[PDB]
Amino acid sequence: SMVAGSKYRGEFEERLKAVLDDIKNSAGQIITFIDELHTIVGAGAAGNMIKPMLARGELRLVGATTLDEYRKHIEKDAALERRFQQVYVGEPSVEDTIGILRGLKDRYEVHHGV
Amino acid sequence: QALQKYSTDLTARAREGKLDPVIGRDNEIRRVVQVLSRRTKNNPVLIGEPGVGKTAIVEGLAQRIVAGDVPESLRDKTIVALDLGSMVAGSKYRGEFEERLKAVLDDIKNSAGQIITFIDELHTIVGAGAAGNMIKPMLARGELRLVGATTLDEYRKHIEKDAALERRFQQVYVGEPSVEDTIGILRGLKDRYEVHHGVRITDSALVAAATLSDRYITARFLPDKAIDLVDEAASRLRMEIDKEEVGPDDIADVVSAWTGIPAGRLLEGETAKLLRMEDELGKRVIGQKAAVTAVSDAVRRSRAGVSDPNRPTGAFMFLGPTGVGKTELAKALADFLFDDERAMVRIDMSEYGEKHTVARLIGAPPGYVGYEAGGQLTEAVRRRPYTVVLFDEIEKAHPDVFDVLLQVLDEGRLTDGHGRTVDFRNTILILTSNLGSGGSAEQVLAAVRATFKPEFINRLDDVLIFEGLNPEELVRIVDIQLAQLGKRLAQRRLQLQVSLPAKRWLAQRGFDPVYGARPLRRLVQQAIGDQLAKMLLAGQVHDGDTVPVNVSPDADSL
Amino acid sequence: QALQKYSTDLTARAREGKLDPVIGRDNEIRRVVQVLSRRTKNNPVLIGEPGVGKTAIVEGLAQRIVAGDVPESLRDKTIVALDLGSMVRGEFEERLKAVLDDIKNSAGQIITFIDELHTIVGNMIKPMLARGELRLVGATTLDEYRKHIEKDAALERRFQQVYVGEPSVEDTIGILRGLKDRYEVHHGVRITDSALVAAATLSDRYITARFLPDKAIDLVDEAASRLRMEIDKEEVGPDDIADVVSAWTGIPAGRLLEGETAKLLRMEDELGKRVIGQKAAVTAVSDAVRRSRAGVSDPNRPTGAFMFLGPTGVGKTELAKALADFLFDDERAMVRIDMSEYGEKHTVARLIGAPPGYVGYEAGGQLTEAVRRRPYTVVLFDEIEKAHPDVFDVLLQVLDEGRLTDGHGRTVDFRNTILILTSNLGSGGSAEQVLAAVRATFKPEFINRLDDVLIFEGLNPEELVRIVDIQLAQLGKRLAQRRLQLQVSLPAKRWLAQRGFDPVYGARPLRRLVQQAIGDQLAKMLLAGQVHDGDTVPVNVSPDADSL
Amino acid sequence: AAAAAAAAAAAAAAAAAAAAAAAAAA
Ligand SMILES: Nc1ncnc2c1ncn2[C@@H]1O[C@H](COP(=O)(O)OP(=O)(O)OP(O)(O)=S)[C@@H](O)[C@H]1O
Ligand SMILES: Nc1ncnc2c1ncn2[C@@H]1O[C@H](COP(=O)(O)OP(=O)(O)OP(O)(O)=S)[C@@H](O)[C@H]1O
Ligand SMILES: Nc1ncnc2c1ncn2[C@@H]1O[C@H](COP(=O)(O)OP(=O)(O)O)[C@@H](O)[C@H]1O
Ligand SMILES: Nc1ncnc2c1ncn2[C@@H]1O[C@H](COP(=O)(O)OP(=O)(O)O)[C@@H](O)[C@H]1O
Repeated sequence: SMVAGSKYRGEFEERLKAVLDDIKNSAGQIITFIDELHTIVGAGAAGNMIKPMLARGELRLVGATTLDEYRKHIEKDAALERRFQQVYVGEPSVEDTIGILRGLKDRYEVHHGV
Repeated sequence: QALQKYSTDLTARAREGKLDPVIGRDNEIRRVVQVLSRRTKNNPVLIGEPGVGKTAIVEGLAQRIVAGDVPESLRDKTIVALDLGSMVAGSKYRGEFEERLKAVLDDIKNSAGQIITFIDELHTIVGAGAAGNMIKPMLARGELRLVGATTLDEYRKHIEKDAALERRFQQVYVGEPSVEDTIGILRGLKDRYEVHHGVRITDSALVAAATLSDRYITARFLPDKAIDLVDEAASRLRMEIDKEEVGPDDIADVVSAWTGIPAGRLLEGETAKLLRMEDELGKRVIGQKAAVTAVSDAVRRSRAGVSDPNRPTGAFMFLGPTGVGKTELAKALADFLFDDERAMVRIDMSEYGEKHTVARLIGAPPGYVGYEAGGQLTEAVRRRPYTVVLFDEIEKAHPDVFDVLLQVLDEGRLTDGHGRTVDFRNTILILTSNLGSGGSAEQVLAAVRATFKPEFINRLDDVLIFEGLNPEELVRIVDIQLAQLGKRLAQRRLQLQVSLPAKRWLAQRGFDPVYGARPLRRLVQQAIGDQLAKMLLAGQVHDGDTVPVNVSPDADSL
Repeated sequence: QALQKYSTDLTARAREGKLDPVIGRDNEIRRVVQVLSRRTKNNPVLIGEPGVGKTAIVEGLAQRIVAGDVPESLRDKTIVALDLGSMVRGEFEERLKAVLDDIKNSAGQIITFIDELHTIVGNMIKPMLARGELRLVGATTLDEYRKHIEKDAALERRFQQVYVGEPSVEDTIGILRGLKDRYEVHHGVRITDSALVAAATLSDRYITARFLPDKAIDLVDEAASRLRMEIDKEEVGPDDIADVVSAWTGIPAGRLLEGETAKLLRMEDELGKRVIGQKAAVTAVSDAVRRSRAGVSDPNRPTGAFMFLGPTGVGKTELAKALADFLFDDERAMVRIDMSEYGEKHTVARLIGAPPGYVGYEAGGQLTEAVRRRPYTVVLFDEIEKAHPDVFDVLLQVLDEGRLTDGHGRTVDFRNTILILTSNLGSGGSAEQVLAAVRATFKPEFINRLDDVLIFEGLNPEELVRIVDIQLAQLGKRLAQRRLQLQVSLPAKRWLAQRGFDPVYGARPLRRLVQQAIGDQLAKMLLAGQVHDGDTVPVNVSPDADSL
Repeated sequence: AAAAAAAAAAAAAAAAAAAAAAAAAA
């Protein structure tokens, strides 16, 4: 949504600066969730004015990618990679799948009357 | 007033008791001053590898200027960093950014020496104009100072495309510190993290963190990789009060949740697991005493922290005749180290029969067809550095695979065409083989020595030789196969009642002593599963009602 | 005139005085000027090792021009140094076209200089280069000259290959004392006279990746670099050379000089630090290997052809590793081949190679392709007595000439190796019937060409303790992670001697035996409990085993 | 007043090939 009609010399960066201002003037509250953050690499033609906001502990930024899309973009960008953690989520078992499937049953009985 | 808005002040922020204590690393502040206190080509740049500290040099320069402990032509100067992300923002009427940055440079011309420009990440001035050639004559007039800080490779990938820029530059290398300097930096930082998180830190837990995090993860450098364990331990101890201080237990428990190496402490549930392990491993591999004991001891040594951390934990090979359990045993140790039969890397080198197949386990050279993809053996261990790795039929691999497999051993790390190194410091390399099958131990080891490289055996652990099989051993294998065939029939709730003369009749038949245990598996389903499978789809074997087996001269009726 | 802000110039700078001393090398200049004045081919390339001073050759040519010694048909040329970093697509050829157009806008003496042009050579230059309005002086490297210029060529028939070579020691001394009056400026000391030749002589031996003209610049300029600390003694010295070269290669400063008597008289009891036992054998080897270093025999024979046989499990190959790491300074420089398969006619050809077209060719010879690289190796020959009598003709000219032919056709030189021919027969006869069996097994002519047939023996029951002491020394170094110590007890240390001999193998169970009982029992201890850091770990004997 | 007008590009990446070098088996 940020890149939509921003076809002038400085419109994307001032939109991003307005967003970062409305994050910064709050105290410690807003937790940004950016899904598929391999998109944050390019998007300029800019897109580099996030490093001082990240490397002060001011932005909170929970975000999830896949496995290979990480090393195709972010491992290519070894300066950005330091200001992150890695929480490796692995596959569950078959018994834990059975334990999950007893929880999602009510929604599928609501949507289809079976 | 041309820069009052587009660049906030930096020294006044340090004057208001804010930035980090910077005790340590005194030398290159004096070296950057010695570069800076010249008449022309002052203009330095701080260049190293990412993470070894280049914020701390400028922060320490600010602290020494605020403290007034500087030489003569450095007193009461104001360093100012300009942001190229708010200056470019509102500029669309065909000329605005040009004359805007021109007026900023004109206001930089006003003060002499007192203004010092520190442009963070100075490869934004090469581009991001529509730039560069408007500040370029202004650099070599002694007006602006232009201190900066870049990555090592980004300076020679983007910045050094024009030679006429390096006349206005001078490189300053910054190296990674030591372990003792890391101890000093951690004692210097040991006041900011106890006020922010109101808990106290034992000096034992301060000294254990940087000591213990050096065998483990090597992709981040060490002014700060020891800070992260301590801060996460403080956060976890704050969580646990929602034992009131941190300890060396907590560093080991956090780093064994991190990158996920289960070389943690001695939790008391697995003590009886590791002690009583020969029988727990003997729940699926029955037989082979002296091999199970050796593998069990090689697992047990690395858990106690005795062997040298410059090798894999267990890197060994076992072979012998056919159908003995050499492929069965590797599936059995990962079935309790992981409780997952599929978390191991099982590759088969019976396909690498040419010189150019090495690239499928190391990854392609950069930018040919498949540098997007990456390797197969390399990229699966780098994410989770604990998996056990098989190698099935090491015979038929071309002996150029062994040249790549060599530096895996005896160093720990393996290079690749991506440009990286992956360190196999606590995996388990299990090599299988079927050489010879024609001697007891002389001829088969003679054939092994005639097949490998001469020092490739000494780098290995105990090369094991398997037994044959025995008629006494063969009863419990029939017990295992009957239990498996019973548990396969548990969905449709059938079961069997096997008589002891039939259970030994399965042991009398099928004793060809060259084919191993594999003919008995076929013989059971030639006896039982065919007759039952014919009856089951013909009615009359309705579910729940079990069937017994009875002896009849060469078949067995049901 | 518009490119000089984007390019450089070493003709107007050649009248400043920024140019180096041009001491030595006054024939390659004549070769380059002879190449440069021709009708075709007038674009020389200087081919040689990197880091020698081809740039200094072109600076000396410009320094010869600015005073004038070349003939009048090449009077008052202008030479331009090219910025080879100024383009690294979108710039690798884009600014290059404007540079070549400004060269086209000369019709004159704007003779170029491109350094390391094998990374810049594709065919855009050739119609402009073969038209004749520019002279392309270049400098390359030898190995990439067989890679880049011969497949991507398109004009390789328009170069001359001027070979610049390595300097001698004395020419390096002359250049280095020519470049001695420059370093009163960046550094300030009183330059020691003999330190120049001392630094060059000590840099001659062990530095390999760097080359002799600037290998003596990685010296003294560095020797006064760390002497900046003493003004935070105004003469440099040989120790000022020694603490740089010793603390860079990680080698202790014992053999700072004298590689012909020091560590030739050290061939002594330091063998006993590695080889326990066999006193007279060490004495005989220490005598025999220094007869070759006097230069009395012929120059083309192996340095020592001495061979010995006796029991197994003694030190018979532990002596072999003990002289590779000392005399050749390399831990892994031994070659242990086994002649336990060579009973047939189709087995000898494995140790020399196959012809070009047959089965074992890429692997080469079993012997020769491990001697072609690293020809500073000790070579063993295990179990010679079962070999078919078609090895000894191959093995004979090894110890009769210093040459042998491989599967390819190349030549190997054996004049600086050591042959050792071991066996295991004997060991029950004292001296007489064993040498009789040697004379009966081999030809009598085969023993005249060999050196001493020195004889090993068993081991003393008390001296066998110190081997177990060294094994326990290697034991305790690994468990420094728990920072433990192990107090061994001499009754158990006697007990391991009887159960670690087994007179069919010698003394080889010990690498397994010191692991098994001790390490496994203490591993169960450390993982269970009842032992912590700082523990002395007392060991004793409980009636049959060794309890803790 | 000035617009940016982003542009396209074309990327090349070729492929190696191996020869098999038979052996006369004697
Ligand atoms: N001598 C030191 N004493 C204390 N902290 C230090 C020291 N050196 C570095 N640091 C810390 O290291 C960090 C500064 O390193 P960085 O400048 O971030 O490295 P970097 O490669 O420049 O990454 P960027 O570009 O700044 S995001 C801060 O967290 C400092 O507290
Ligand atoms: N000690 C044993 N306990 C239980 N089952 C065994 C034992 N030994 C062999 N088997 C059975 O025999 C089969 C042998 O499988 P593998 O280990 O793949 O054969 P192998 O011994 O590796 O022979 P090759 O040469 O590698 S195909 C397994 O499927 C087991 O069920
Ligand atoms: N005749 C010489 N006079 C002065 N310096 C020389 C001479 N020959 C070599 N050098 C030294 O070698 C350097 C030049 O070597 P160069 O030709 O650039 O080698 P490369 O091209 O491989 O880098 C100079 O710094 C200089 O000190
Ligand atoms: N003097 C000695 N010094 C060190 N180790 C010795 C000595 N004598 C016997 N050994 C032991 O014997 C082993 C060497 O045996 P080796 O010489 O290889 O036997 P072989 O005669 O079969 O080659 C070593 O592992 C070492 O522990």
